[PDB]
Amino acid sequence: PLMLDTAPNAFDDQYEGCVNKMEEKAPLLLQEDFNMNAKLKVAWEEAKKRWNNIKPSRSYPKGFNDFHGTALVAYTGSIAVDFNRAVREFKENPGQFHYKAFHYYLTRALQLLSNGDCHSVYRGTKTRFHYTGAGSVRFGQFTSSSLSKKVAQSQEFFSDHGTLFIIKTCLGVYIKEFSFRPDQEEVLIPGYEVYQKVRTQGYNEIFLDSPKRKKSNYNCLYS
Repeated sequence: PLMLDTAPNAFDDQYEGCVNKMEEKAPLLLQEDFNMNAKLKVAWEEAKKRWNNIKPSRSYPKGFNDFHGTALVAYTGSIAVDFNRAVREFKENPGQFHYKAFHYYLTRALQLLSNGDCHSVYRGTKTRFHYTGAGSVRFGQFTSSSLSKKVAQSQEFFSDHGTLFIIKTCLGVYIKEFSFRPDQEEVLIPGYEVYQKVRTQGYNEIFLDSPKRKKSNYNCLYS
């Protein structure tokens, strides 16, 4: 099983105070990520084509650019697994993290698209999660979820071997208009949101409540 805690070793940059500097530097950072991350480069090039098609259908927040849209599209893609891993195991060895620009653009995309809105979402997994009694929980890595418990419990994401999270989030963003699969009613949650109330029920249900934004362990690391 996997441990559920405050994600002490996860890269959790919120970029407080360095948004302007990052938008200027992230483009070169992205080329660097690409030069050492073939899978990301491929996933990005494909996400860009899809973004080009998505963009014309709606207006986006002031400042939301193609990097933001492409990063969000790519995340609902297959690159999500390796990216989440890289972020989760960051502190383990930060020297080989090749999502410097990607992480920034995805984080900023969610910040630009976020409002006050809180949601009741569900997340199903096939891997069992054990709450290690830290006192609160953060996912650390970005994590997808669905407004529909049915979607979350589908054989696509869930199994008896796994866990069903019942989450109240207030930083999560509804990104239906970015997902490769539009029936998922996906809500994307940043890894730095904290759940002050944690309750395990039975062998595979975990209720995460009292969401709150709190400072991250890392800030503007690559700025």
